Amino acid sequence: MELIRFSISIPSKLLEKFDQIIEEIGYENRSEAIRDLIRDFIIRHEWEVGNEEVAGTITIVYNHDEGDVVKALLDLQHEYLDEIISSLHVHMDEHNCLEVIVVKGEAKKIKMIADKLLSLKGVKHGKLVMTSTGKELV
Amino acid sequence: MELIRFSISIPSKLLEKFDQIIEEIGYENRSEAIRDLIRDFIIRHEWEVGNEEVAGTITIVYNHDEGDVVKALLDLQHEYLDEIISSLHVHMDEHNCLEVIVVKGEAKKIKMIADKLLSLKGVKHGKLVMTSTGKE
Amino acid sequence: MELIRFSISIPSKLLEKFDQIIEEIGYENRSEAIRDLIRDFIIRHEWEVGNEEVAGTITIVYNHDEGDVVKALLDLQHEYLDEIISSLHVHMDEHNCLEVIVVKGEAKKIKMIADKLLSLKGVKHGKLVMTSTGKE
Amino acid sequence: MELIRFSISIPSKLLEKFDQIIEEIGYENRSEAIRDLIRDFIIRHEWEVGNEEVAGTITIVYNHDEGDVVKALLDLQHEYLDEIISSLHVHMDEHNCLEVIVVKGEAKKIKMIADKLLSLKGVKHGKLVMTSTGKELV
Ligand SMILES: [Cl-]
Ligand SMILES: [Cl-]
Ligand code: NI
Ligand code: NI
Ligand code: NI
Ligand code: NI
Ligand code: NI
Ligand code: NI
Ligand code: NI
Ligand code: NI
Repeated sequence: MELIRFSISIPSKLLEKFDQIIEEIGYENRSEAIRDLIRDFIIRHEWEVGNEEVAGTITIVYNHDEGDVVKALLDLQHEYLDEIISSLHVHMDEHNCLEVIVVKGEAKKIKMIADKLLSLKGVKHGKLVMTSTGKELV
Repeated sequence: MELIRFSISIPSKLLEKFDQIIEEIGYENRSEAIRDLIRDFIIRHEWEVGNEEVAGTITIVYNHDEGDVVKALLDLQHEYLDEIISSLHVHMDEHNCLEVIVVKGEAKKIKMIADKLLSLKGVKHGKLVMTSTGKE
Repeated sequence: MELIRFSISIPSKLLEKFDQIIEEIGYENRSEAIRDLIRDFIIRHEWEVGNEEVAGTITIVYNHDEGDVVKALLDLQHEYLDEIISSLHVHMDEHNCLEVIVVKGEAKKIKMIADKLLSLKGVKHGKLVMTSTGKE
Repeated sequence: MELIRFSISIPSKLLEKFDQIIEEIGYENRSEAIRDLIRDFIIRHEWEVGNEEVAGTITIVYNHDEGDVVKALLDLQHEYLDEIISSLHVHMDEHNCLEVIVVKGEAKKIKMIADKLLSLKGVKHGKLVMTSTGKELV
């Protein structure tokens, strides 16, 4: 383990706004929030360049009674058995379901999976969260 | 004063990767990059959400052997039994875990809960996704 | 009359495996084996559970492309929004899915919900696990 | 596809009790219930003999604040990354958690995983459900 200490210069008003927000959010200090910003930045780069394994989640909301969205979702998901780990489903109301799919594999592959799922007519709301397996982060 | 200079300590491995990336992009120094990361952060955390009823997910990744993140995560979640429906956990490797927490409630409170979870010491990365179970 | 004779139709693949197994065990005929399966079934479905508050899981496996099991499962679950907390789904292969439904409520109603789910046409196999969140 | 029709003789009172129960449970008919009994019987055999892949779930309940059960559970689970697919956790009350772990792999391996998890002091209630991947059933 090795910690490297270095200095940086940030516009004073920008920094003031930052400190105000991170406190409200719940961060204990500025260094923790900035390290998080850097981890986030590195993860985004991981999804842009390379073939390294990444992980993500795809959250969707739909009316299971409308059209063939239910059958369409299953067929798409079963087409990617290697990338999709599992999914959590919550019955919102009589007709609406919330589903979150956990995926792990190559970035391009996962982005295509999200494109297919989210572009479904029956999917009303949806979002892909790009994160990490944590292996390459500390 | 226009600029405020201060120090920060970061594990070398993490700083190495950060330096490589910003060099490629064409950044002249670390302060420029971090300045941009901070501005984007503020912008994303300033958008208003309202207070309607929403359903969402909070995705997080962490090393379960780091500090007391595991205990902190559980205690924090058990305080909001009403908003937290369930959580899905995937063991990534010997140390890393990915967790997805499904929530439902007033947008204000949900945002607040997500903020606390994501800012917990030990959480490496995470994102909140809030949606209105209504029409597209 | 002591014995009642009747017929049943079964996919050949399934019957082949069943025959192999009962032959090994030393069963003299299919009626002996099925008789035992029926008796055990009755015994397991006669134990009383009460009506206290319980939390449980219903594990099921099915071919999502078979009949209307997928629609039936969803409709049935959406009728009990109060007892069903969430469900975890794992895609086993091109056709088979494993699902685990977490439930909470009065033992009587939970048992009834589990019975309906497990007896739905299309469900290949499944089990209910009911527990009292209390002390061991 | 080939359906084989055959006859069987069951003690009359046993059959009467069976028909009564399956109706109450929700089965449409006696043939469906019996085919389910046969599938269940074949799955049990799959967990006894062979090395064929099986699937199961381990449901447990514990007080996350008591002793080191939380840390113990994670360490055990992370020791079997290949067999454990994912887990669903529900916060029962201020202190009690319900967790269900989905596993897939070899029977002996999974039974040992359940032995370790269920034998934990902090685990108050628990049960392994032995089922199938569905691949070998119809
Ligand atoms: Cl300062
Ligand atoms: Cl008859
Ligand atoms: Ni299909
Ligand atoms: Ni639903
Ligand atoms: Ni606690
Ligand atoms: Ni884990
Ligand atoms: Ni419906
Ligand atoms: Ni599936
Ligand atoms: Ni550990
Ligand atoms: Ni809990």
